[PDB]
Amino acid sequence: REIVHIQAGQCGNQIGAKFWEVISDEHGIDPSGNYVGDSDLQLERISVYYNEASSHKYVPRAILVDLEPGTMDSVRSGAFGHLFRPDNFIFGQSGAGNNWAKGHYTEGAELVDSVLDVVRKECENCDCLQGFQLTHSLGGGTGSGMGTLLISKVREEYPDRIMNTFSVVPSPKVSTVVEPYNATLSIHQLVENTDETYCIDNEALYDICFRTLKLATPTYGDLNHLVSATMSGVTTSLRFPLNADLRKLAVNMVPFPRLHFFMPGFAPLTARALTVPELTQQMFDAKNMMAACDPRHGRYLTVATVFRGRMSMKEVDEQMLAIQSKNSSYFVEWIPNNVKVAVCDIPPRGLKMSSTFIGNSTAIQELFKRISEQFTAMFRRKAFLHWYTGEGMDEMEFTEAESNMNDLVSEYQQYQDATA
Amino acid sequence: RECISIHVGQAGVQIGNACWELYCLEHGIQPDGQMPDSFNTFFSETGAGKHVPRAVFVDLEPTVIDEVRTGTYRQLFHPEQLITGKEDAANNYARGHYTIGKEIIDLVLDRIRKLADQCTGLQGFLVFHSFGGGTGSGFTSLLMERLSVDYGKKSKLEFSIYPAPQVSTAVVEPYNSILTTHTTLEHSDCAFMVDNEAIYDICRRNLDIERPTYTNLNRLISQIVSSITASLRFDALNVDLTEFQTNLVPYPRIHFPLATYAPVISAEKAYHEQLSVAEITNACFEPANQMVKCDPRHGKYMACCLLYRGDVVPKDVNAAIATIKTKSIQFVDWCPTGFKVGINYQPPTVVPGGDLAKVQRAVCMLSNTTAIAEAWARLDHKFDLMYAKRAFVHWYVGEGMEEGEFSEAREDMAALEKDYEEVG
Amino acid sequence: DLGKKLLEAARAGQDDEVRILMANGADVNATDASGLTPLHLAATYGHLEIVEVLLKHGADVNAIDIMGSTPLHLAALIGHLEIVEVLLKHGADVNAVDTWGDTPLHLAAIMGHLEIVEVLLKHGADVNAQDKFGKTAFDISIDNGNEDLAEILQK
Ligand SMILES: Nc1nc2c(ncn2[C@@H]2O[C@H](COP(=O)(O)OP(=O)(O)OP(=O)(O)O)[C@@H](O)[C@H]2O)c(=O)[nH]1
Ligand SMILES: Nc1nc2c(ncn2[C@@H]2O[C@H](COP(=O)(O)OP(=O)(O)O)[C@@H](O)[C@H]2O)c(=O)[nH]1
Ligand SMILES: CC(C)(C)c1[nH]cnc1/C=c1\[nH]c(=O)/c(=C/c2ccccc2)[nH]c1=O
Ligand SMILES: [Mg+2]
Ligand SMILES: [Mg+2]
Repeated sequence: REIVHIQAGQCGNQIGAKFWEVISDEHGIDPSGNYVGDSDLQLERISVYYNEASSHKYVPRAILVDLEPGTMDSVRSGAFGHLFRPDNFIFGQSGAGNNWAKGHYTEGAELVDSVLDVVRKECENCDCLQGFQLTHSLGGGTGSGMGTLLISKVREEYPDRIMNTFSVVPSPKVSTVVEPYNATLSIHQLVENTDETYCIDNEALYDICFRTLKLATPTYGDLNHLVSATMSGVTTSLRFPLNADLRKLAVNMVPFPRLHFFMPGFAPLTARALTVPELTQQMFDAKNMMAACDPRHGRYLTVATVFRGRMSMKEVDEQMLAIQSKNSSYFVEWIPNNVKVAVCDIPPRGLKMSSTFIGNSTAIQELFKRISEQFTAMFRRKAFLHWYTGEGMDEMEFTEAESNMNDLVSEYQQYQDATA
Repeated sequence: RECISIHVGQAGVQIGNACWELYCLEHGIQPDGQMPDSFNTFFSETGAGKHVPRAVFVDLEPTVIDEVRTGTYRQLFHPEQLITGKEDAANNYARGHYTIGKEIIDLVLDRIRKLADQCTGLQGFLVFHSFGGGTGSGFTSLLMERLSVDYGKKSKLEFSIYPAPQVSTAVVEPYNSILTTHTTLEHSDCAFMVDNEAIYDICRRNLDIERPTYTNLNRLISQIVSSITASLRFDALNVDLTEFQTNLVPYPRIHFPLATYAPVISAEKAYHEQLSVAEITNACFEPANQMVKCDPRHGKYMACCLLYRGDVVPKDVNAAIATIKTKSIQFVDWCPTGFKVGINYQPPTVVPGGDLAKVQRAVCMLSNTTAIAEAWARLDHKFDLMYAKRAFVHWYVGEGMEEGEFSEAREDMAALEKDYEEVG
Repeated sequence: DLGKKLLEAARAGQDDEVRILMANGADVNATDASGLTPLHLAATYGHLEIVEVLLKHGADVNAIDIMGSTPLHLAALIGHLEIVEVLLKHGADVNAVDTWGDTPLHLAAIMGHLEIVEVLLKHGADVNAQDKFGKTAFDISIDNGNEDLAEILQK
């Protein structure tokens, strides 16, 4: 039933606040926690993300974490800032200065127990916890360094629960040069400790805004508008009744435990109505992917698609069948019937028709190679390593993270080349 | 001579709903158990006139059985015989069998024993479940193992939903299907498979339904189940569960009869011309009417039962059979070529909210044909494609199962396919 | 040893301490254990005024460490545009090859420092220069799908 939501660092809290804004509107929750919606379907699965409080207020099951205090002021002055449980704000007074080691071993490690005290509290109020979703970036210090520490600690305490992340991958187009360090060290943790990771690539988000949406200077608000749309569609199947929970969806999406990094896509892409053939086509188009990878460069292990709005499911079945058969060589033949479809009658805000793509594709190795090449260029010159080793890190942690990263890349390629 | 029906997982529960909905109508029982008795095999009677199904509904999550508890039949069943956990098997046989399923198995057996204790001569169980779900596969195999220990001399019959991609919600269903069949083969006496794709095509081609729902599929499935179990609920052939085994399973591992049903007519054709005994009999050897997609012309028959319902004269059945004998259905050389015949003279019933037209005559043919091995090969092939890369295996190994059980199950299946080839 | 202190002052951006250390005779071309000079370090950590001070007093603009890195390699890697310009103005070898076969153009391309890429090209960066795996900067831009870099390199 219940999902516990944790958002860490500036990016994690910024895209997290936007998520809660979007799905509150979808469910008819106002900034004061009152239900003001029309459809009873808005409340059927309201308890997945909200606790029903005393005066019938609906309160997000959300925990807000950062080492920087100014992040909590920004979220709190948001439209739904005073809807979060005030005691669920856990903030230090230092900041990590984009230093993974500070988030993971020093400042963040001094704050993690406070976060776990609040996590424990929320989990105790749950009737049947599904698991956890985390929002964070991989390129800073708090979201990446402390976020992965939080992941491991939560994994130790609740090992029989699903851990999913929405993980923002850094890009020089939206950028310091130590971000490949932070992301590599974080990916190392995500490989071992999460069940599903949605790879939200700032390189892809910038490209979409700059080249498709023709936004000359994309802002974080421009990038996060695509993120809030992606997070809404990815969680639709859990907020509006299939008989499938987080675990059932992981079992169908993850054939091998390490390869749990998803390329998300969305159609239509708009800035601040398509037909079913147009939704199906754009959903699989490389230009609609939230990870900067070309799916035609790899092969799909598993694919899930979620259509939203009133449409012909007869037509959806037909369009989804042809995009497989006509592109048959891009879906691995040793996983039969590996593309699943669901439809939700309720469309997102501002649209009558939309669709969300979730791909477990071996082409995701292009994202990991891009990070690894940047990491290696820096690491070969040993630039700024004392910044990290001054917080107690050994240099072997860097080499081990690089190595595991390249191992993950080689695993993707092996299954990309596998035959039946 | 009582029979207890057990429904496991989403598919088993929802098909159970349809079956008991049809049963009540066929016997004149209202949704509250009241009736303004041959059916005492399937319904107990309280000292107040209430007729209660001898039925258990089990699921590892509550929302499907919760609909039974609040729906039209909320007062039909024993409330304590509607049993739910909180966390389902996540399409994982290992969870249904080894970890989550064992949290509730003892409660389920104690509640079944409550029903059993009310029986003066229990014949055994009818178990309804999907192949593809984690509960339908895993918890069913666990329940069957336990039932064979605690009811050593009772018969156990299966109605099992064979998976189809058109309505499939799990890529791992081929795994669960093989795992459950391996661990159930020893414990099941006779198993009626229903291919969701076959029912799908019937609803599309015969009933004119573009996108069949689970409700459409399940009312059609309940019609075939009803024709199969009518002999137990009315007065000649297949009078007790053991007789199912005697008539349909001469070879104990080959216990998967093919069901074929006719006629299936859209409710929009209320004034259809009525088909004769000969015409509906002929329709039983048309692959379009089979519950499992396969080709009996390329198989051999080991046994064949014809169960008629309605305005059916025995001499017309005998003439229709004579045609069938002398016109390419081959029996094995070690069984009688004859066809067993049951006639239930009650007109077949249709649910008022159903998609079927009323018919004066219907027939369900049950034939043990080696041709159904084709359906095993299709599943096994899908199994082999994934297991060769060990895809999804880690989910099962992490939930109380050893990886060697995969290949142990697949080797059983290979031997089962060998059994079909040797007989054929 | 004033050489060690000059190296640390140049790394930390201690502009006053750099001037005092040099006035006492500190070796402008001192090296640490791996062959980095004060100019390498000032260029790495973005300390432009110190880069210019060192160049004014005999720093070798093209000094290499044990790995073949020049100050321009490091400035192009970290992304200090003004420093890249100052080093090129004082004779930095635009096509210096390090022990991985990388030129400044390779490192600026890899790290997405597009303005620096344009500067290095204008000063004659070799678009055909191959790293030890045979990749040019254009190969890197196509292999990693960086369209903005690929059209810069094609001008
Ligand atoms: N004919 C029919 N098939 C169904 C129904 N529900 C599911 N099926 C199929 O059953 C398979 C999925 O198994 P389920 O019965 O839903 O799963 P379960 O037994 O509840 O097990 P878990 O949910 O994994 O714990 C798929 O092949 C479905 O198409 C139904 O109501 N009628
Ligand atoms: N898409 C997106 N990226 C962000 C946002 N805020 C920060 N980032 C990105 O996150 C990374 C920096 O991590 P940050 O969250 O700011 O530092 P932290 O507070 O220590 O976790 C950079 O790659 C930034 O481009 C945001 O609102 N949206
Ligand atoms: C049938 C269908 C399309 C619903 C499906 N089949 C397997 N996977 C999915 C979709 C999802 N699979 C997931 O794993 C998923 C993850 C999720 C959900 C909520 C919150 C965080 C992550 N969200 C999804 O929509
Ligand atoms: Mg920070
Ligand atoms: Mg279920």
